[PDB]
Amino acid sequence: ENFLKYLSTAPVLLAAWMTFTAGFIIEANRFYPDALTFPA
Amino acid sequence: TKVKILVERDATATSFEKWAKPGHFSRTLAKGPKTTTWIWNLHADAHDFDSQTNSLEDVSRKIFSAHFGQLAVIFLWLSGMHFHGAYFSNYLAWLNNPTSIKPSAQVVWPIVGQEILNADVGGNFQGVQITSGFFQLWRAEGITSEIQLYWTAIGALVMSGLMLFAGWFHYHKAAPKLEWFQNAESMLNHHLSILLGLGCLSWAGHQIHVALPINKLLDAGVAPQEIPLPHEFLVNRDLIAQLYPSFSKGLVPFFSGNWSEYSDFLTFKGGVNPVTGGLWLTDTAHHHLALAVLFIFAGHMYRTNWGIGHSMKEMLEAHKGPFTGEGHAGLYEILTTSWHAQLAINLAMIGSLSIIVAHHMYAMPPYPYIATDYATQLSLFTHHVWIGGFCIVGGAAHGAIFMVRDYNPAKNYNNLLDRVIRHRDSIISHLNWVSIFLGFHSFGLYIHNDTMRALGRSQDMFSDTAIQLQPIFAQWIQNLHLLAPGNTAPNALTTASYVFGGDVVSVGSKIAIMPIKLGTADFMVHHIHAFTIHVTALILLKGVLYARSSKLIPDKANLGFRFPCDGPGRGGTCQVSAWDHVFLGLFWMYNSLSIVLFHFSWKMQSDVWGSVTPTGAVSHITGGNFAQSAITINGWLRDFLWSQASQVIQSYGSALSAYGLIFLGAHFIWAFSLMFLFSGRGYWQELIESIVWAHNKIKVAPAIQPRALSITQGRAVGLAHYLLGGIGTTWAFFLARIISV
Amino acid sequence: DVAGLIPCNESPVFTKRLNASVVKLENRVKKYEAGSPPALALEQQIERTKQRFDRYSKSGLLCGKDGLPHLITDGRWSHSIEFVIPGLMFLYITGWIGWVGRKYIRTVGGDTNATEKEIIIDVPLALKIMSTGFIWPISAWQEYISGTLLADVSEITVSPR
Amino acid sequence: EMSKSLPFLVKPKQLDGWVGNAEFDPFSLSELLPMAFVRESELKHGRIAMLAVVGFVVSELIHIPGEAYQASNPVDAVNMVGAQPMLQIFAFCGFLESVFHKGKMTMMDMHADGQTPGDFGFDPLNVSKDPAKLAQYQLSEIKNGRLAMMAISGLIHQSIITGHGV
Amino acid sequence: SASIPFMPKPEKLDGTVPGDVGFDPLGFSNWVNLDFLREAEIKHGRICMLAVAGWVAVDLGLHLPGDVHNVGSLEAHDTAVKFGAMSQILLWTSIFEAISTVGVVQMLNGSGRQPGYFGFDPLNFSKDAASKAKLELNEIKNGRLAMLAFSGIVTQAALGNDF
Amino acid sequence: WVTFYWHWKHVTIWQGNPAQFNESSNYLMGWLRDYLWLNSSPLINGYNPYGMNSLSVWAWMFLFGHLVWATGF
Amino acid sequence: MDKGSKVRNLRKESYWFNEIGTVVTIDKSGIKYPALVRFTKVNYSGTNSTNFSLDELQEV
Ligand code: CLA
Ligand code: CLA
Ligand code: CLA
Ligand SMILES: CC1=C(C/C=C(\C)CCC[C@H](C)CCC[C@H](C)CCCC(C)C)C(=O)c2ccccc2C1=O
Ligand code: SF4
Repeated sequence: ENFLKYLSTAPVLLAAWMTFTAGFIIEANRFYPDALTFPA
Repeated sequence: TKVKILVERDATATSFEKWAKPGHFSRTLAKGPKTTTWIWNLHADAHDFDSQTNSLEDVSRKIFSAHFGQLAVIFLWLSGMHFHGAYFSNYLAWLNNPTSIKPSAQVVWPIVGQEILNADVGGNFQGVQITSGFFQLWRAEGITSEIQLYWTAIGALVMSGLMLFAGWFHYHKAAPKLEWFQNAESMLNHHLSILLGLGCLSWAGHQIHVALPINKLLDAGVAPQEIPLPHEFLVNRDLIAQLYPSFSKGLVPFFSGNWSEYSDFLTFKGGVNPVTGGLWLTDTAHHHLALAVLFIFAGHMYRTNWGIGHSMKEMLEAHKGPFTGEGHAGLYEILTTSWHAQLAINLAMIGSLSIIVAHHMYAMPPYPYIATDYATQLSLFTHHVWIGGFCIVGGAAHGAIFMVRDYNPAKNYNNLLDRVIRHRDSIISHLNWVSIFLGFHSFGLYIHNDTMRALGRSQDMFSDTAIQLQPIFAQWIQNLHLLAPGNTAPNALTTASYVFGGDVVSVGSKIAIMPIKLGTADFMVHHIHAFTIHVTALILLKGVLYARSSKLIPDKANLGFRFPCDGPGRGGTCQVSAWDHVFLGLFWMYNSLSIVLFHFSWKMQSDVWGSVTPTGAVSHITGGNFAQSAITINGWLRDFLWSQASQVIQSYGSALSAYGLIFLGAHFIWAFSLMFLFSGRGYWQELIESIVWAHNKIKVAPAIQPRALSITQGRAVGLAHYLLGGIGTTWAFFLARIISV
Repeated sequence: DVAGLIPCNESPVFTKRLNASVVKLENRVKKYEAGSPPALALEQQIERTKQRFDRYSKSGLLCGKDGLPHLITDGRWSHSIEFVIPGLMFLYITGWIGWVGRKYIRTVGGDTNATEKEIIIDVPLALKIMSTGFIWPISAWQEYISGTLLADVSEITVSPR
Repeated sequence: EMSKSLPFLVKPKQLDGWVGNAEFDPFSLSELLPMAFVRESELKHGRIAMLAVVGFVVSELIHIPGEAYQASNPVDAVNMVGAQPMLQIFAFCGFLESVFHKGKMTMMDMHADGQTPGDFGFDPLNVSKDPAKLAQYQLSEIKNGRLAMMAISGLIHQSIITGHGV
Repeated sequence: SASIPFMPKPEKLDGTVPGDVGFDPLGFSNWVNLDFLREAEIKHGRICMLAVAGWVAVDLGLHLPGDVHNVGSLEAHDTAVKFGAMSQILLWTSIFEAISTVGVVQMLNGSGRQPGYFGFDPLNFSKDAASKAKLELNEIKNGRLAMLAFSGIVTQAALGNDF
Repeated sequence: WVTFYWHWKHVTIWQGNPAQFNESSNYLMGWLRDYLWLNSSPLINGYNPYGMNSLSVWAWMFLFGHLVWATGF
Repeated sequence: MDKGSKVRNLRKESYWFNEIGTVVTIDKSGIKYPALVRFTKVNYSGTNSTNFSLDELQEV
């Protein structure tokens, strides 16, 4: 319980969520790079 | 047995319950957040153990285990460095051809086009060129293979794990009692005789048995593949006797006293190795052996359990003269009852030592092929200079903290501290006068030269072809050091460093090290250095002495170490605390070290670093424009900043583009810091009030009320961003100016 | 067309930029043996550059006198692909975020430990709320027309109002 | 009192009154989310997997004139140009999801009063005759749905690696 | 003290762990959970028993139909990582190990799970009559034997082909 | 900002290569290099060790303004 | 008005102006500001209560 509650603290969750967002953004740019504009 | 081991078993229970109660350590923060200020406080008082418990034993146990944690972090950092050398570096190719191959141990994933940062360093390898001199260090150790680097990283990881376990064990399982910590004599004996004595002895053994033969074979041109493994140099003595035909005699000369027989690999030639451009490995081996002997001897000075030894308490009490009342009576209690005093001394010494290291390493390149790596030399010098300045200012800050918190007048009656506090006014007034005198004269020399050069009166300036200010004393010292070999150091074949005088040591057509001539520009810049150092000392010493009281605030001590002010009364009372004195001293230290780094960079580029021809002609990087252009402010602005900033501004589209981006980012952060530095808290509080009204109008309102940063936090953030911006700007400038080569 | 811009499909400067990039990459790779990891990386970079330029040519962007694509953001539907479409996406995503956040604020706010639930997030409730953001526009409009979006004038203010 | 599917974990609770009570929840995601919504999602994923697996098998068997012929479905769907058909089907699926959920769109809105998971009426075949037969068929539906999810994942990925999924 | 008669009577030992004989010179158990140690020992033993069986099986026998299996045990790891079978076995063992990690945490918390309890008895060789304790002593002992034997086999085959 | 924009655009137009601004004004490094670093060369060279010219006064005032700006801090 | 009753603040200078606070105590022994009120939010000084006169409170 205590460990999960600690994982629920603001800094830990912010770090985890920002890492997740950076990860999926990086992957999206990896599979569809140089995306200046939308495909037709 | 007065010195004995005392511990408490199971001092603290291990559980995660506390991890879910942030701010548990402090009594005020344990009540939960009412406003956002709480958040900041939780990160500001995290390591302020003294303010969390009134017992010294608990603070001591926290400090010990936090030091264990720091050691674990450092070992993890070393493990990472070594692993990136083994798996992601061109260390082998650099080994084969050190001159041409550029060191690099970092690789970037190609994700957004950042793969351009993968430079064409060489050796069929692409990566970010490193400037940490790790390749030269590893070569000096005779690594010669990536398996050894891999195992070095594994050992570092295991050591980091051991440090973490030791911290946990010595807090939660076996926490030493306070009496255990208060053993200065035993601690000094153990840290001198073993940590520094046997450390030197073991490293000397390594050099004698591993680094020496391997590096000698490498200098002879043996390819790393054909060099036998280091363990092969420990089993068959003859295999080493070929290189140094003194092992054949073995250890019998050592015990018989005929140490002269070891002069083959224990030399005192000094100078620099012409092939690699670094110090002779035999010289370093003899050096470390002598240091090991001295440290082991010095580790027996203090009395621990057997009558013989020195009692530092009596030693201090004994030194008292007519001018100083009670002499050093009460300093032992101060240094064994307050961690802030010890931290102040240790930080000041570590910072000064780091600066000494920076000065000595460039003058006498200790590792092979580090002298001609201009990028490494500059990076190491500037890094260690910055570390030294930060440590010095931290020592000042913690001295002030000790004065505010751990200073007790009852135990400090008419001793040195009392008397210093009692003529602090005279000390500060005279330091102020000398600071003003130095500033006026030194900087007005530059202003005068600039004015005369602008008016066309070049014959009236303070230049070599004009009114001359020759550093005669420094030149005399250089001459004496030049003449030392054979006369005052008869057993030393060559001068300690070629800076003072002698030949031009060049490796692979690059000037590794050459004599540095001192002219009027050197005189002026040295006096500028002295001025800045004196002003920084003024600020920090004033903060320390007036930390408890002043003619403005007779009761400053009750206000604490760091507080914003004491109101707008008595005129104004802004930045009256010692913490604010540290805040200003950090700015002045940054300024002084910036001047030091500019002096070093320009002088080395214009007078030492360069190229040589087969005949012997010297061509420096900037053509020796330091003598006639370093004597005016406009000269520094034009020939140093504007001229040498071409690399950063033009680095776009190349592997150094990251340096240009960081140049701009550092400028941005430096300018951003001014927002906190100039503005005050009231404006931002009112703006936040308006923004909070806007949020509330939509039924969005955080339970944790937003608050503008406290005054002290505003200053701290401004200073932190100012320092980051300045340091990053110079970092990018130097690295791009010295990597386009 | 638009402001004297010629489509990048028939832009000589655009092709010159493509050629310059490719040729400089080729000059860089000429100092590595064929098949070496650096050579493969540089060849992949060349291929990625060619694909990027081809995609820009085929997309329909407008080039300038400098050969670089220019964006038209006056609402022109033929150029919505440049700004309007992504913008909407942003306003959706952020909208979602904002809405979700507001909901959490108004969900844990009715508790004695409301502050304690902001430093420590109630991850189950937090994810419950976060999964509901895909209908943020509808819920926002319903609250607006229902009077539950904005607070009444009876709220905190300052001496002069 | 002890787990069944994984006989080395404590039996998770809040899993009794449910058709697929095989007692499999190591990471305890059920404890992290409302059971009704997540089981309804299980039903939806299973039904979509069933439809997708049938649709992939049929396509690789027979086709529609002029809609592309004799190709792997992951490739044919790519071969659609202009997104003309896919947006139509997307809007149709949204229409039906809205009709079925009756406007209780999200999880919090969903399960307002009863909203039994995955019912949506639509049972013309004579059922609800008794809890026994109805629960038997529901358990069959869950098992077949999970099997369909795995089958469709496998078929689509095996088509990706190979040319034809089979 | 059992076996070693001059050692300091292993602490927090015996009364459990059918395989124990009282041999704890360093005595890690005193300062660490015994359940965790038992789980580690049992898992190492099982994995290594399978490893010995595989190494002897690869010894010029039972090779799979694929041509890549003409390769020997020493080169098997490299050929498998290149072939990618190794990555897949990693995937499946990782899945099993995570599901078992939940159980290890529960056991430590006090869930009452026995160290190696994975309820895996398809042919229920165990019976109340057979005596689970008697069945386990052999399990633990042959597991330790396999641990040591495989370490030796790999080392002395890296020296020279054992057979 | 306004004066920098006006001056750089007019300088590029006067030089006869307005393309330089159109190219380098889209990123900040362009402002730092092609406008400040590039156009200050005739200024900081008002007086050098080789000699001085009519602009020496302006270079002196340049350094003076820098000094006063710093003193404000 | 009474103990435990919610009152809207009307003091213009107050940090909790136009806010709801719960009455803690009322002094019937004369006094100019007898009604002690407590608010959820803490002001800039960290306090969350103040004395008001009954004229400076809207009852509910
Ligand atoms: C041996 C080294 C050492 C040790 C053990 C301490 C220990 C302590 N110091 Mg001292 N100090 C040191 C060095 C040290 N300091 C140095 C070198 C300086 C000079 C700057 C100071 C200046 C100083 C002051 C002025 C004060 C302390 C205070 C304290 C106490 C609280 C510290 C705390 O809560 O951390 C909290 C830590 C943080 C909030 C982290 C902030 C770290 C900086 C700001 C950011 C680092 C940026 C990073 C390096 C790069 C960023 C890159 C970017 C791109 C993201 C504690 C007793 C405070 C006190 O009251 O003690 C009684 C106090 O007022 N110290
Ligand atoms: C470049 C701007 C600048 C300048 C010139 C100064 C100048 C000075 N600072 Mg300041 N300071 C600055 C920026 C500057 N600071 C910034 C940015 C900070 C923020 C961190 C500080 C923070 C700071 C602190 C905290 C302290 C100083 C101190 C000092 C003094 C050092 C002693 C000295 O040199 O006296 C000599 C004066 C000069 C060299 C100024 C130039 C004068 C020239 C040479 C001659 C001028 C011509 C002449 C007067 C002609 C007269 C006629 C004319 C009027 C017509 C001096 C007054 C220290 C101090 O006052 O104690 C000693 C001190 O403690 N400063
Ligand atoms: C979910 C929380 C939330 C919401 C709904 C809003 C909504 C708004 N803000 Mg506020 N704001 C927030 C958080 C939030 N803000 C935070 C955390 C900060 C501190 C950085 C600010 C600082 C701020 C300022 C300074 C200003 C606004 C303004 C505005 C308005 C215009 C939009 C805007 O400028 O956004 C700007 C948003 C930011 C600058 C930072 C947002 C950072 C993240 C994305 C938001 C927090 C998300 C959080 C993780 C929620 C998690 C939920 C989860 C636990 C379930 C709008 C009313 C402006 C205004 O008054 O307009 C009239 C304005 O001037 N906001
Ligand atoms: C800008 C400013 C503020 C307002 C600044 C605030 C409230 C800081 C806002 C911080 C935000 C909310 C955190 C996120 C910031 C970055 C996006 C990343 C995090 C940076 C570090 C905190 C890690 C003051 O309160 C202030 C007080 C006294 C003197 C000067 C100033 C001052 O200059
Ligand atoms: S301006 Fe700020 S620091 Fe100065 S007296 Fe006023 S409150 Fe204190």
